[PDB]
Amino acid sequence: MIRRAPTTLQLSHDDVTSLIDDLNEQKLKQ
Amino acid sequence: KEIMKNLYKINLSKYINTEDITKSNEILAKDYKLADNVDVVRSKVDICYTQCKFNECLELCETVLENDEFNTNILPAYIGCLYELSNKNKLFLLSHRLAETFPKSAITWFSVATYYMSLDRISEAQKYYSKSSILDPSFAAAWLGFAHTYALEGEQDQALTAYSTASRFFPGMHLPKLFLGMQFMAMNSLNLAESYFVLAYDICPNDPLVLNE
Repeated sequence: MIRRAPTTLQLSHDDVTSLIDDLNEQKLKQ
Repeated sequence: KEIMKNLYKINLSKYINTEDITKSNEILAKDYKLADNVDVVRSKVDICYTQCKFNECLELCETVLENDEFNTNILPAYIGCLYELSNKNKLFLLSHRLAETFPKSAITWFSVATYYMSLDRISEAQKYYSKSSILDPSFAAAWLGFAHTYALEGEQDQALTAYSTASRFFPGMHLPKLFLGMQFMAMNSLNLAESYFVLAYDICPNDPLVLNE
């Protein structure tokens, strides 16, 4: 049988934008 | 009846009551010198294919294919585990030999389409799955590979109808429904995907594709 290629999860741009922002206020904190 | 009951028991489906099929395999192997029988090997190959023992598929089917290279029952499983192993030379050889051996069988055109899929030439695999599907209306691999060609090409609206057709023609086959649900993920329509995946999981409790999906 022709097994379908399993779907793979992607790293979205929204989450990385959120993380880089959070890092910006993190460094702005001190 | 002592032997023919077991022989008939060999040929049933493999998803459920898998262990009894195995014990019957050793039962035939002992006291009846039928370990060399081709259909015993076919049953063992389908056992290995069910849980995705693709390496054991390759080894056992290579051992059996050396004696006879054109056992039509054996061949589709060998195509499946070859494409899983993602190797093009041996698939290529067998496909080109079967093309000149059995020109009118859908099996060889299915093998050609699988070879083109392994080479990621979707456009030709389209036609070479269409021909195989037309030749044999009862050839589930043809429809599912057809919709695989659709899905990998880039367009999916026709793949939806293809997977629906494969599901409806062959009731009781979980794989067309599972692939159709993967496509539902591809469209971000999870509501039908839930029911379809539950239905597929109803009879496949232990396999990587279902749990991954």
